[PDB]
Amino acid sequence: ADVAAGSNAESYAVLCTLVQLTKATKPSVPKSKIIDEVYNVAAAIGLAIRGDAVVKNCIDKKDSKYSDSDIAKKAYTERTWPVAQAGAAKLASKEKYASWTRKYTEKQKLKVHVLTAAISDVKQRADKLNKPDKLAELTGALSNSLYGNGKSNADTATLPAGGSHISMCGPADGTQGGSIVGKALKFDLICLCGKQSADSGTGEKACHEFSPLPATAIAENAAINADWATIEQGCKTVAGAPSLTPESIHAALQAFYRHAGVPKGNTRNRYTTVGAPAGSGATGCDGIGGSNGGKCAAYNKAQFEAGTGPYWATQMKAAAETLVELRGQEQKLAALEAEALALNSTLDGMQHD
Amino acid sequence: ADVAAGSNAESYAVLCTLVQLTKATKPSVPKSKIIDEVYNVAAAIGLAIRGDAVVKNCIDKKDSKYSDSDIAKKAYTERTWPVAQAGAAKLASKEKYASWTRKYTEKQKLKVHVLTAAISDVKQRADKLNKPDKLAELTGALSNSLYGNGKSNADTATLPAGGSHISMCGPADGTQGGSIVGKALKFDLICLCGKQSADSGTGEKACHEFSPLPATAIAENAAINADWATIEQGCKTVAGAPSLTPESIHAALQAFYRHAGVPKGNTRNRYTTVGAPAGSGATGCDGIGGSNGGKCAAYNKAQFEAGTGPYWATQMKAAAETLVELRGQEQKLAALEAEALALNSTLDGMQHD
Amino acid sequence: ADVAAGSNAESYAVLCTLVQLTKATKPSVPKSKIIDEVYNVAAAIGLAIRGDAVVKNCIDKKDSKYSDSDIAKKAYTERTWPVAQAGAAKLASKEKYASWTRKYTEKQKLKVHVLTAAISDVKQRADKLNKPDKLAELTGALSNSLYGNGKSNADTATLPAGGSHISMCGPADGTQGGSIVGKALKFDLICLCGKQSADSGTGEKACHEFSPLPATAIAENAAINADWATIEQGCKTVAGAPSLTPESIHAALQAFYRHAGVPKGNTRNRYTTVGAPAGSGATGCDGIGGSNGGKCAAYNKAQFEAGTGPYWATQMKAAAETLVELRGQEQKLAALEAEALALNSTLDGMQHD
Ligand SMILES: *[C@@H]1O[C@H](CO)[C@@H](O[C@@H]2O[C@H](CO)[C@@H](O)[C@H](O)[C@H]2NC(C)=O)[C@H](O)[C@H]1NC(C)=O
Ligand SMILES: *[C@@H]1O[C@H](CO)[C@@H](O[C@@H]2O[C@H](CO)[C@@H](O)[C@H](O)[C@H]2NC(C)=O)[C@H](O)[C@H]1NC(C)=O
Ligand SMILES: *[C@@H]1O[C@H](CO)[C@@H](O[C@@H]2O[C@H](CO)[C@@H](O)[C@H](O)[C@H]2NC(C)=O)[C@H](O)[C@H]1NC(C)=O
Ligand SMILES: [Br-]
Ligand SMILES: [Br-]
Ligand SMILES: [Br-]
Ligand SMILES: [Br-]
Ligand SMILES: [Br-]
Ligand SMILES: [Br-]
Ligand SMILES: [Br-]
Ligand SMILES: [Br-]
Ligand SMILES: [Br-]
Ligand SMILES: [Br-]
Ligand SMILES: [Br-]
Ligand SMILES: [Br-]
Ligand SMILES: [Br-]
Ligand SMILES: [Br-]
Ligand SMILES: [Br-]
Ligand SMILES: [Br-]
Ligand SMILES: [Br-]
Ligand SMILES: [Br-]
Repeated sequence: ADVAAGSNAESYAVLCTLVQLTKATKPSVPKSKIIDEVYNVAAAIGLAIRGDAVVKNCIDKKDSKYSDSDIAKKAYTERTWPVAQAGAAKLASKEKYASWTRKYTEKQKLKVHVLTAAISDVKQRADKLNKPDKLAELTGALSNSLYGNGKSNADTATLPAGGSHISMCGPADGTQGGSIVGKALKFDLICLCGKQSADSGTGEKACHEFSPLPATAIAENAAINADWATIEQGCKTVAGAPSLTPESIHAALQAFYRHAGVPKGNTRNRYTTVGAPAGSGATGCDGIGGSNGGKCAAYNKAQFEAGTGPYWATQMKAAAETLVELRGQEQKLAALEAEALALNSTLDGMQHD
Repeated sequence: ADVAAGSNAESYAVLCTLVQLTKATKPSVPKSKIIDEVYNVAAAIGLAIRGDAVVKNCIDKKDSKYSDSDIAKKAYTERTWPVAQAGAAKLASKEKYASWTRKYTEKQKLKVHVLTAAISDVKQRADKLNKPDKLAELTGALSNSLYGNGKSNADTATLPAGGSHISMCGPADGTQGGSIVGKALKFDLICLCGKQSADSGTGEKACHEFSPLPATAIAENAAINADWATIEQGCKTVAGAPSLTPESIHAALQAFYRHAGVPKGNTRNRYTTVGAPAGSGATGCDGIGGSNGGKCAAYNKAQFEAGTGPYWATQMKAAAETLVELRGQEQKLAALEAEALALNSTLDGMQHD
Repeated sequence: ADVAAGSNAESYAVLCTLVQLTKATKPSVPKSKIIDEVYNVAAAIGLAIRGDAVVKNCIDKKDSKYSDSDIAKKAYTERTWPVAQAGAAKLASKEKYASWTRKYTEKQKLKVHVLTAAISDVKQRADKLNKPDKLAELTGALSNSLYGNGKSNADTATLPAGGSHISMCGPADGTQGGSIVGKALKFDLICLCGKQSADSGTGEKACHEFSPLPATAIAENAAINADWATIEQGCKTVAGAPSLTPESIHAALQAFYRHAGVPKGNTRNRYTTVGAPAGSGATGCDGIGGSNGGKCAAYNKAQFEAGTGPYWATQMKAAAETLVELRGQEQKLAALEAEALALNSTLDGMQHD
């Protein structure tokens, strides 16, 4: 018999909070205008003191790449050529560097270049903070959570060949886990909310009063992307619009853990499972109501207890840690700005001696 | 008929977590004693090297405001006069600046003032971190959450003219939202827990075993502040004392979203609603039990799905972001201290040459 | 009669989230290799300029503790002797300090030592960040949460002398709290899940389908550590593996507050209680089903409302604040690195003059 309409609604809301987290507005990567501006000033000062010949040549060739008549090749390498290019751009714009464009000892020039090289190191370290790019890692963790690692919606359009509804969503063994469950939120929600082959208009509303109803029977090789579209679009109705924050992610995961973790079935023998086992649950998650099966999605008990499953919980935890790191990036940039400005002030004073 | 005692208790606890967050102990604004002390030392050093005449005059006039016989007007402006005032306070206390009070070149004095001006810039930036004041923004977001933006308890003492219990708390249309719901936690809880005009001792306990019972029938122009006092005072009994943290706020919001989001009514057609629709809910949230109305409070489904309602969820999210920013302020001050101390050390060494 | 199997399962999961938080992987203490390396370079530079005699002696005695023929005792004190030791280790390894090992004025040497002393201060402040050690405070808060402050599993092996199941777990007064409840998660879970003296195979499964069943009747002086082992080992099955984060802790506490806070009993008169009061609850938490007692654990209503109980909630909040502080430590170290590197660069340039 069809499972009852609304019988999986609580489970739907719990997983839908996690889905909605993948749709939430993302943060921006912190940036430091101060570090750029200090770097450009130090570049210009460091070039200015090398003499009219290197200055003229560097400006002449500022659009060129480092790759013998050019005197700039003796003062700069491919490594430091971006410095000269930045410095040439300022000195081809300035009267502000007039003090630097006076005369200095070889030693004075040495000490000045210690400071300009140090400022260039700050800029380099500022750039390394987001190598690799943490916004792209965030996006990838969230996409992985929905579809599986490295997968997209289009890659995950069909269920595997050769399994049954039970083997895929929840075996007779109440600790083993469905073969497609705990890999991706999309497949968990297909098991939880999808049409069972004998459903007749009611079981397709186990999770929600969907319109249109899920129409493709969950079975081997089933093409499920239209039903997934309908299922995932309802998540905002039942879980709203939580913010993309580490706070939200860990709150949603602990709710999921307790919701799946309470044992189910009329003998409390269906472990780490969402949805509603019917009767004892002993048949497994067959999608059918009225006997001992049920429309449910079962996780692997041992992975769940160890914190190694579901795989999307690990991706959601990585997303959370990336959000913490992006917050941290802003403070690390502030620290780098403190070093740059201290150096920039010391260098400013040296224009005298 | 009266709705059943306790029939809204779960909804009451969920909203009461958010109420209790507005009563929680607030954080303090981070402060930097180091930056103040470095600023005062640099102020004193910067004044000391300008000569006995400017020093004497600045100390003479340290209590005056910048607004021709005073020689300090040539060495300072209204902008930098606070520097002289800070410096005069130290030099009118010290033998510690004896080294600075020796003789220096015009150039040495120039370079010293580059460093003292840089330290003054650090102090200025330290002060700008809390302009605008983030504790006041926090307080305002929390107050806005309870009463509506810019409103107080006294401003929100009466329900609007011209509406019914249904129009205010939850219309017949199960997606539209009550006209006073989703504006302020106070009015949500008045709809959820308030007396319906025909209640007889039981419906007034829908949310909680209140003593005294809510006594003012929820209807147009109703004066509800005594009932609000009773309702809000019970929140600690059912939601305890969560800490005011961004973690707590986002955890409370995701719980609310799922709690409101599960569809209600015996045909699952009452969307984004808290409390308990009676029967089908089709009558709307009339506060009455036994038929198809119910004592409930309905949010606007489309705003809820978009994350633009309830309006107090947006204020609570702003409160959370302000708490994150106040944490961040402490680290930004540490960075500013690093710049100040580096400069202060460099300046210390210059007392020699 | 035995309480029903599974009748406390929801309460078990809620408390088990907090238990699992104490078993989660801990963070590491942030460290700064940059600050160590800058400190060692400044130590070596600061020693190098003091002359061949102090250099030779310091290296000679680098393994000794500060405690008259040694010339290093005139250049260093017990306070700064670690500096000399660090500096001697470098100068006994280097040709890198060749520039420093040239000739300098007394003034030049003064100014150099201002910078080396400032770098030593950075290192000292870096070390003070984790004095006291925040990882040990974290560990202690989590252990305190489980067992009570300063207690271990072995210290808490037996229930107190002279009380009854009711007096220990939940008195007749539905606001007073059990005498052993709200002190430690371990004793809360013993009250919630332990065997009542007349249980016959079913009541021992109130919380979970334990194997082996809890076997020791909860009564005065009861030796409960074997039953605690079984009870706590099931927590991973029902609450999974939440990460040890401030986000997780505050999310788990707000869930607990609402779960305990909803009033219970058939007249809604059992306040701030977990588990399932039977009938009215008026008998108290006797562990017995079928009448008006029940297998429950009651907190003190007034402490709960004030946020001063349960005592393990305060410890969990301290754990959360320590985790926030350990995150903050990493950013504070970044700031300290900014000061060190700015100073290190300025000192580098002085090798010229
Ligand atoms: C970095 O130091 C430079 C000085 O080299 C600062 O830029 C001077 O600041 C004064 C402000 O009164 C102006 O008169 C000059 O025109 C500025 N430019 C130059 C090239 O000297 C600069 O403000 C410092 N900070 C940053 C972020 O670059
Ligand atoms: C800022 O630098 C000043 C030096 O200008 C430091 O204050 C000297 O420190 C020594 C400590 O041995 C004392 O003998 C002097 O009396 C101090 N005062 C002065 C005016 O020189 C100060 O510690 C540094 N840090 C801060 C926060 O001001
Ligand atoms: C601190 O400053 C020192 C300089 O005193 C830096 O160490 C020199 O850096 C150059 C790199 O081109 C090498 O040729 C030298 O051998 C380095 N060593 C010394 C002793 O001068 C060092 O990199 C700076 N940073 C830290 C963290 O120490
Ligand atoms: Br149905
Ligand atoms: Br986005
Ligand atoms: Br350069
Ligand atoms: Br790279
Ligand atoms: Br089974
Ligand atoms: Br799994
Ligand atoms: Br009733
Ligand atoms: Br306060
Ligand atoms: Br000044
Ligand atoms: Br301002
Ligand atoms: Br309806
Ligand atoms: Br709304
Ligand atoms: Br039973
Ligand atoms: Br560990
Ligand atoms: Br030294
Ligand atoms: Br210490
Ligand atoms: Br009672
Ligand atoms: Br307590």
